[PDB]
Amino acid sequence: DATVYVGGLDEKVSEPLLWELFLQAGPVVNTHMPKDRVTGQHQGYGFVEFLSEEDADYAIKIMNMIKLYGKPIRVNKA
Amino acid sequence: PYWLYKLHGLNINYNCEICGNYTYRGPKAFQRHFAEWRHAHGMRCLGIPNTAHFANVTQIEDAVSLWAKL
Amino acid sequence: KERVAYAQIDWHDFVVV
Amino acid sequence: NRFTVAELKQLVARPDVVEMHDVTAQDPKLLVHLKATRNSVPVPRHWCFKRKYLQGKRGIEKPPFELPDFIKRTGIQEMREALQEKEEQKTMKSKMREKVRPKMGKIDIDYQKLHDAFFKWQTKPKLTIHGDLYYEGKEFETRLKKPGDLSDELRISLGMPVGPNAHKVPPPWLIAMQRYGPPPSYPNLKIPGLNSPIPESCSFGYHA
Amino acid sequence: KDPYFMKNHLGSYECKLCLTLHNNEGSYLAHTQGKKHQTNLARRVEVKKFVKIGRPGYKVTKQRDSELFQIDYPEIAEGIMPRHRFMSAYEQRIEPPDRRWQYLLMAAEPYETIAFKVPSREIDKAEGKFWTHWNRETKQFFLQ
RNA sequence: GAUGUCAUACUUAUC
Repeated sequence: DATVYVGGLDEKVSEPLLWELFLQAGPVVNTHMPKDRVTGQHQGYGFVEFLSEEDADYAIKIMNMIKLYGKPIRVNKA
Repeated sequence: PYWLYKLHGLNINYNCEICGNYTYRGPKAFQRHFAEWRHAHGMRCLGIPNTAHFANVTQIEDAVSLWAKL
Repeated sequence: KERVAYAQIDWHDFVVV
Repeated sequence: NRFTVAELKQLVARPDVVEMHDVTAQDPKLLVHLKATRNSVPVPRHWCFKRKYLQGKRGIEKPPFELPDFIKRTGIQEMREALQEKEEQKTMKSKMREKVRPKMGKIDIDYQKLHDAFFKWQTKPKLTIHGDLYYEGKEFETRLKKPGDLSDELRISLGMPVGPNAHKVPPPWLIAMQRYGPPPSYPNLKIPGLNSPIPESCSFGYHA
Repeated sequence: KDPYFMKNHLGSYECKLCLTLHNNEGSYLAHTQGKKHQTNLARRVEVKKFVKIGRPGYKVTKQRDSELFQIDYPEIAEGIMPRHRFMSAYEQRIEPPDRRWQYLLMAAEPYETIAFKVPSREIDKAEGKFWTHWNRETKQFFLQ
């Protein structure tokens, strides 16, 4: 309930960059970025787990108009 | 290979009673999965926060006693 | 063809009569 | 005889320093008291490995040398590179003829410039504390941000010019913060345009 | 041309396929032939510019219905239907003040766009395939 | 990762 899924991100975005983007709406406790170890590239999706479910819902509700590298990033509940 | 599984401590059955008595095929793999999302989701059902004191906690009663002692 | 024609028309020439 | 980790965590006042390998030692209470001291240093992580902390960076690329500014501000590195480029093209006969009648004055830059760079232009290096140990992955872990502030790389990736006017300098997620309210995880967060003055708070965020 | 042998920062040779080190040059050429090296090798714009704009005088007739506008357009002699779209008043050629309403504009290729302002928030739907019609036999455009 | 044969290279102002 406290984890939100972020999609639509480019492969050039990094995990500290995603943490600094997510910290503008609330402190994130953890950030997981699934990436293939064979090629070393991201899959374009991530999971941001905050300290509470209401803060995660407020972060997912306020990230519906975010654009990174020309691509709109979508936030959903997970 | 059997050499890479015998030298790295693999193919050793370990039981984790916190995450529904799951199986782990390594001590280092269990130590890496203890600070992960699955162990955090297993510990969040009992009400224990994800901290450094419950890193080596396996039983649910020992984790409940460590959460009640603090 | 209708989607190509609708995405190429001028949407700034507004006339209220 | 050897107790488990739960009894060692419950008996010691600091259960965060208790590990899984300390329960099978000869003194769990003494190890828990020494590991949770004020000025104690932890053990390195290479004591339980099998590569002796030197077989990890085998195929990884590494720079040869990182010269400081005081050594590069004297022109000795460019002269050494020019001498290495001139000496690599010489054959064995050119190296044997330069040993009987050598040519003096290789670079001959200055004599007080090195003393001025080592005494007047001396810069203090970036040291660290005695408790911060070194590991194999410490040279690559450089990720170790603040609410209300944005870096130059994040503003270049998101396309948000940081300016003194609060019209476009806040991100376009501030409309949702105006329609829904302040974030519940930060009650002391002040954003310009909603709860802060726009020409005063030009940093697009304040933690007060 | 071996893509696995590289030079390190200590004057040695490094094989990244099997992750091996070699001091001299004669040990790197002899490390390619073997069991571990063989195991590592086996394991690894035009429509917008051509549109004529003469801007004729349109004839729209609105009517308050209850459960609709009729635009009389001439013969276009083409299969492209006139499209309606709802836009905001924030974008304009001169940008007048106090513009905070929406406008539904219908546009065609040989004719000019006719726009009607809607002060209400939502009273109908401005979709093209949902509640619009264009009779080409009588050349009558309707949208409700 | 260990083992046993061969080769290369390095260090202690060793002789």
